[PDB]
Amino acid sequence: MNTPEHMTAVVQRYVAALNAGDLDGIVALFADDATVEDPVGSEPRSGTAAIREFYANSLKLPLAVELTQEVRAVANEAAFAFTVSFEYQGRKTVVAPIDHFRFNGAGKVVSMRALFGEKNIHAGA
Amino acid sequence: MNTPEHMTAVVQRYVAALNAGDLDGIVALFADDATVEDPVGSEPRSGTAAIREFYANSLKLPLAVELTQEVRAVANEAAFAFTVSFEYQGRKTVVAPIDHFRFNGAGKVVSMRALFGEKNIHAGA
Repeated sequence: MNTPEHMTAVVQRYVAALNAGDLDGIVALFADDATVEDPVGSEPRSGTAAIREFYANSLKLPLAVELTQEVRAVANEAAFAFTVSFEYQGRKTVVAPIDHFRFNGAGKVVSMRALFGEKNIHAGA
Repeated sequence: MNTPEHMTAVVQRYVAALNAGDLDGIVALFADDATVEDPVGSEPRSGTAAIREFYANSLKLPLAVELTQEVRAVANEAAFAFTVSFEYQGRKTVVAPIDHFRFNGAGKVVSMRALFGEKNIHAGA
């Protein structure tokens, strides 16, 4: 029923790839017809095309994600929480959204939805 | 409407209702035909019968749930992380499951699901 090592490992490899800016790879990370939602209720994308479109418009910003908690892998599920370092307009900020990925088939992510709150961000300079 | 302020507040009320171990209350909190899906295993139950039945069989354990992180109120759904204090006759253990459920701004929860795991469990003396 999906392992935490494989799942979590995927999340890890994904994070790295993310910081690497590997869109193609990141895309290959999950299904090809999967649906990503970042942040939330902000028009979810579907298909390596969309997934890439978003992930791209996202990376568009020079940020650095890093784990500061852990991952919540369960029934073909993997809901982990990570931080996002980004600074703009002489204003630094660090978010801590939660990525919720659901694997299907056996270990293929076809659905990905994040969870970011207002108090999940910490501005500063 | 929909906000993290009201949503979170609701989450808080629920937790309290949880710790207090008030099925009648917790039940009166969310819908009456809602569906509970906690922790995991792909087996959600609908109705105050299955709901209460579970929440009861759960509370059956003298534990004390309490937040120790934050709440992620997004997508008309609150997704926070809390801990659960419980001892095993001489032993001690504390879990840190994630509560994620959807509802209408006001506490109109008709669907809820948690996400736990072994790593979420922290044994000890």
